[PDB]
Amino acid sequence: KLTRTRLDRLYGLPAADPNNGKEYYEIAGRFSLISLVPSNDDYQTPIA
Amino acid sequence: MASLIYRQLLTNSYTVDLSDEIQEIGSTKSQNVTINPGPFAQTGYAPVN
Repeated sequence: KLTRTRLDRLYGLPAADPNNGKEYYEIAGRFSLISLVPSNDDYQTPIA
Repeated sequence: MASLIYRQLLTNSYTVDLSDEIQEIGSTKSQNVTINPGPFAQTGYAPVN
């Protein structure tokens, strides 16, 4: 909405006010993980 | 003494040539050989792009 403009009702997000009056936007999820950090010793058991 | 020594070292030519054929056919019938890498994983950075 922008009055007295030859161009109106364009698509996207407004460039001025994102406050939205509401609380917030919910973004949530889970995760796997992969890394390499120092760990316990397997040298203590070098045999099956 | 060497009566039985040089007797036996000659009589068992059958043992020795049977051993020859035994080891030959065994070599023919040997199975595969596989190694285990051991108690150690191997990895890295896979998706190089």
